[PDB]
Parts: sequence; C-alpha cells; structure tokens
Amino acid sequence: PNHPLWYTLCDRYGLYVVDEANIETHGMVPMNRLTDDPRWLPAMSERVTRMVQRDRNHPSVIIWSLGTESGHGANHDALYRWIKSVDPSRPVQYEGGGADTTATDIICPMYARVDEDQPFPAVPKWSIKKWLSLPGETRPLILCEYAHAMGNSLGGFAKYWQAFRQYPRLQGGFVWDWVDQSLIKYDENGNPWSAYGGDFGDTPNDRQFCM
Amino acid sequence: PNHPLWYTLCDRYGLYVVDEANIETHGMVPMNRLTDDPRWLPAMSERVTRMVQRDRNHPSVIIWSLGTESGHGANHDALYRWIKSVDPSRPVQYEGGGADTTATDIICPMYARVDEDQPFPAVPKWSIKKWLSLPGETRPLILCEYAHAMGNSLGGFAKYWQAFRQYPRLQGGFVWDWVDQSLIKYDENGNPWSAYGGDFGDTPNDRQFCM
Ligand code: NA
Ligand code: NA
Ligand code: NA
Ligand code: NA
Repeated sequence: PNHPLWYTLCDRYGLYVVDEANIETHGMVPMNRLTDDPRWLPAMSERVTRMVQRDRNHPSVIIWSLGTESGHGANHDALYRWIKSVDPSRPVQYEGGGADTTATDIICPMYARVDEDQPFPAVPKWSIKKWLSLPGETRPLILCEYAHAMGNSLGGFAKYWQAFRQYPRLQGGFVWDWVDQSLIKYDENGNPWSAYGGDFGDTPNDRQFCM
Repeated sequence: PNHPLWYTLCDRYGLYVVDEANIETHGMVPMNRLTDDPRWLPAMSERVTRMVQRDRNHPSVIIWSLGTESGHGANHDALYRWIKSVDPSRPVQYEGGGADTTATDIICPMYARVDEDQPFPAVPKWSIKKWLSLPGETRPLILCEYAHAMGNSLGGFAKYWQAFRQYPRLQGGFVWDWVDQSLIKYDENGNPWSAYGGDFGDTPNDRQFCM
C-alpha cells in the first residue's frame, strides 16, 4: 500500500489503480512455504484486511491484489474469498502459482510473450493469445508485469499492442517499471553520481538489476 | 450422401467421415430464402432424415452435416435438433450463416485465415486464432473447407499446421479439394484432352473453377 496521498491524487487527475497487500516471499524454497502454512495466516490476513479497511473508499482503486511472488498457498484462497465477501465492488487478482489459479478473477501473467510459449514445469507462461483459448478458460487477461525496461530495452513493444487491439479478451498490461532505483553518491570534488547495488559495500547484491 | 460402398470402405481402411445431406441453395438471394421458408421444410427434412436412417450404423461416420451454403434459416435449427434427438452419438455441424450459429456444435468456417481478419458484414471470417477466444465462445474449431487448391496453389499451408499444433482447440480442417473435375473430349485425329466449363457450348459457365 502506498503513501495515503497517492490515492487522492489518482482520484483527482484520473488514473486506474491496482492496490496491493504488503506480501512477498520470493526467496522461500519453494515459493509458497509460508503462504500455505496456516501458522502464517494471521500475519498475512492483517496485511490484506488493513489495506482494504484504509483504502476501500477511493474510486481510483478498481482492482485488489493479494501480493506478489509468494507462490500459491491456501492462505491466498481464504483471503481472496474474504475480499470478495466484504467488497463485491472490485475484482481481485493475484499472480503467484501460474497466473490463472482459483485465487484470481483475471489471468495476470508476468512476462508472457505474444506468440511464443515458454512451457516451464508446473507454472508455464503460454503465449497470451494461446492462453485465452485454453480448454475451458473464459476470464480476461491483463499482464501484471510485461516489457521489462532495463537499460536499452522495450524491443517488440508494438507486438503486444497489435495483439491488445485485435483480441477483445486481451485487455492490456502494466509495463515494468516506472523509475530507476538508483541512489546518489559524491566524489572528492562534491560531484554527485548515480549508484546501483554493490556501491555501499552491501554484499551479496544484485548489481544493476534495481534499474 | 455418397455411394453406399464408400462408407464400408472407410470403415475397413480407417477414415473419419463427415456425412452431409443433399442440400445447397447457394444461388438464392439472400442465401437463406428457402431454408427460412416453412413451405420448404418438408423437402429439406426428407433429405436429412433419410440420410441418418441409411448411414447411422457406419463407425467411420463421426459427424453429421446439414448441407452447405444455404445461409442460416429456422429449418436448419429444427433439423439440427431432430438429429441430436435421434442420434446423440454424433456431433452436428453446419457452416452456413457465419459458421458459428445455434445450428452447429463445431465452429466450422470456410477459408478463414490463420492471423488475418476478414471482417465482412454479418458473416465475418475471423482469424481462427482470434475466433476461439471471442467473448463467451467455448466450442472446438475445425475448418470445413480451407487451402483452395486451384492450379498452382497451397501457399501458406504450413501456417495452418503450425497453428493447429500450438492451439489445443484448433483441430484441423478439410482441404478444398481432392480431385479436378475435368472431362475428356476428343479431337479430329481422335486424341483425348481435358475440358472444363464452357467446352460443351454450355453457357453461362464458370470456366476453370471446377478444377
Ligand atoms: Na483488447
Ligand atoms: Na528489478
Ligand atoms: Na490443436
Ligand atoms: Na470449384
């Protein structure tokens, strides 16, 4: 959840908002080790329920999100249902566990390509065009992360948009991401320079991946 | 409906058959002028019912077809329900009236393209990839006619088969068609040659479109 003033500003200028619970357990092995564990349910619930209680009156918030990159646990299913019950006014989405689990109203893959399948074991990323038409699937598809803009990037961006326009059920996506996460450091003359991971003696690190 | 020996031979050699009733009114304006008219229902029914009564025991017959190119009329709807009622063992298909009407179990267009939309009024031929994921659609798609093999033809044939393999609900189609409809004429010195429309004094004619 963002600084409270952000929602105000989005109400007034006009932007659609995905409001997301503070839940990400990426580094667990496997990814759902905590979110499938009922002993971590109360801790998780407070991060979803308190977001809904604070933010439920802003018109700019149109979709609720259960977090990100935490696999798919039974805690997600319970919390998905909690939201659908106290606030029917907004769809709920969540990406973990293959983008199309029983915990999401919207097929929300990350980095799924337009025409090319990436058939990973257990959690494949199908081409988005193919994904809509998988036997028995009916939901809309909106990428929660796509077109990773790291460095000299964004090649093939046109290809997504040609598809978004041609397919009614392909309803677009959220580019990753807005602003470089670099920090300021100074030399011996007082000149500032932009820094990434590693530049503070911080280790282990992931270098330029923060930009 | 074919020569009765055809079905026996398909049973024994192993071929899937689409048995099709003797109804085509392509030349009416509009195409469904008779098939929507209740006074032509008796003549139509006899052509569907007498087919099902004759061929219903052949295992090679897997699909029933209501005819071809007669637009979409209420008589197609009645006769569709008649078949489903007397023989639940087999799906019923019909291409006329846009290829996805209430008178077909299978989306079965003729000459719809792989990637390219052809948005004709009322009877659009969508790209087969797009057609599957239209809002509310769930049916399998098999082209009743595709890859028109007239003269030096069959360009772009690989593009269909690449799509057939990648998309589960795209399940193939039937090439148009098997054999050239030319006839033998003889000249002054008694040598045979292959003839097409017009070559008999026949007028009006459609020249080589029979090949
Ligand atoms: Na769209
Ligand atoms: Na990053
Ligand atoms: Na297929
Ligand atoms: Na022809």
